[PDB]
This record gives sequence, C-alpha cells and structure tokens, in this order.
Amino acid sequence: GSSGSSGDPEVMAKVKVLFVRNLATTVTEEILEKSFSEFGKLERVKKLKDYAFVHFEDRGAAVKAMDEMNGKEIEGEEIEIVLAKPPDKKRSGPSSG
Repeated sequence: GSSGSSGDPEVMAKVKVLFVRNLATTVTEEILEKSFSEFGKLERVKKLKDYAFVHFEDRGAAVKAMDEMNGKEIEGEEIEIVLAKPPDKKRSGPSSG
C-alpha cells in the first residue's frame, strides 16, 4: 500500500476545486459533466483552455473523485488532474532603487 502526506488536513482539505488539464477537443461539457457526475452531484463545469473548471457540492466529492479520476483515460486522451490551490494572500514588498 502506497501513500504520502504531511502538514495539516485543513491545508489541502480547504481546497474544493479540481484542476483537470489535458482535455479532449471532441468531448463536450456534457460528457465531462457525466464523467464526474458518476461520483457525486456536480456543481458546474466550464471549458477553459486545455483544462476545465468543475465545482463540487463539497470537498469530499472532489477528493473522492480526483483520487480515482487521477490517471484515467477519457476519449482516448491522457487527462491530468491536480489540486487547484487558491491565490492566497499575496502582499507587496519593497523595490529599493
């Protein structure tokens, strides 16, 4: 049994959005909505660039999904999945010059 973790649960658990990269051009928002719907009642999907933006009712539906979906074959295309982290609080420092 392979695994790996570090830090805190709330850290990643805080994320409630999955970043699916490397999508298919022949596929449609319908298929992508049905591919994930099988796991849990989706929230909303959008086709943006080679990747897509899908929302879930909660984090439990995103993790349990991305967990298995991670490394799947859709429409004969290698689809990738990565946890989409927030922008966080980015401040501005000095420049000196």
